[PDB]
Amino acid sequence: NTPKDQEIKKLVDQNFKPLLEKYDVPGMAVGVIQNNKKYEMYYGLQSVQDKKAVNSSTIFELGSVSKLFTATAGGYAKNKGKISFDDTPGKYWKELKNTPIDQVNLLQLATYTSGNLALQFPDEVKTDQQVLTFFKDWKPKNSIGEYRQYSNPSIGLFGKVVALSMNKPFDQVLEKTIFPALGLKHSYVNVPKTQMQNYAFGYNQENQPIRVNRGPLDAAPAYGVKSTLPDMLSFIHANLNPQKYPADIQRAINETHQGRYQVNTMYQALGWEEFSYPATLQTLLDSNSEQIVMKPNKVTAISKEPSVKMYHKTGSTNGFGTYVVFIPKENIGLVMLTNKRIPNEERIKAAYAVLNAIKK
Ligand SMILES: *[B@@]([O])(OP([O])([O])=O)[C]([C][C])[N]S(=O)(=O)[C]C1=[C][C]=[C]C(C([O])=O)=[C]1
Repeated sequence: NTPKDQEIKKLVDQNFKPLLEKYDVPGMAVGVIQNNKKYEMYYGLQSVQDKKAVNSSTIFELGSVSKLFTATAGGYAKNKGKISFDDTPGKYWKELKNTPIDQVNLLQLATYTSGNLALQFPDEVKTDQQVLTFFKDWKPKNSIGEYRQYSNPSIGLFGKVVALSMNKPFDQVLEKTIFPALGLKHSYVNVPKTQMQNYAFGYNQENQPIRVNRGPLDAAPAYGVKSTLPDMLSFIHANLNPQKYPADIQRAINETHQGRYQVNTMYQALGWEEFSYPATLQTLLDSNSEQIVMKPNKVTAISKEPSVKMYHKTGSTNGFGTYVVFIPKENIGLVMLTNKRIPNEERIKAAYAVLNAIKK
């Protein structure tokens, strides 16, 4: 009939390719891994003005999908005995001792339940001293641990503490320890001059070329990672097959898969969002609703510990969109990278359509 690689390509053409015209997206990379076979599909241009095609070397900004690597780094440090998730940040960043934030433990930072951390650092918070001041001036609002409010400073502080516990800067933790352990060869916190020719332009909603100029250094654990489609497929492979990796990074990956609490049908793991599988489309869309992403929500203890589960994460920057999803017992995952934002719901819907139509 039709070879499997062509069937997958046809499904990506049917569900992802129309998004390029619908949202005026210059370039897109979509990868599927099924049963340890990788399928890569590249569309469009990484630079419109250079007429340079998206390809396996194209580097994209991951946005909030960066939090998955921070989560993995925390799991690595935990299982090396360098941190406990019950520790507080003042144990490692001593200037935070005797401050309100030092009542919040590392797990609560990593899963957004400190009770009073907003979505972004304030624009004025740019230097290391302003970040220290920001956290020193933090006072609790809600009871610690009771409410989830998605927050880049929350996981930024987590990543900074993880890096302190390993005695290296966070960029070095990823680029010298975690990325190599996962087998990634073109993933970066700082893209080197030798790779600039492969770093896609991002494109804003007027289709003007832009790129993340970021904020403070301690925001990098929240959204500072750049990667290629092959590298993100390797990362999905690692999450699908942790048993194939050395003990330290295997235990780190498994740590990121552990659900910690629920908000309705979402399980909050470390970095990853987790769902009982099969998941309804609406369950996956609800995880990205304004109510969940933008408002505080009371957390509840896990009741059903799902045996059969799936995980996903969206990420965006001003000029890039990302979506990653994987389903362990179906041995399958998908990554989408674009150099223009498109609505999260469209990313989720298109991936749902593809993954559910691929023949087992
Ligand atoms: B993350 O990407 O978002 P989700 O909703 O998990 O998909 C993150 C959190 C909202 N998005 S962000 O705050 O917009 C990342 C960001 C922050 C500051 C500056 C920039 C940029 O592009 O310059 C991006």
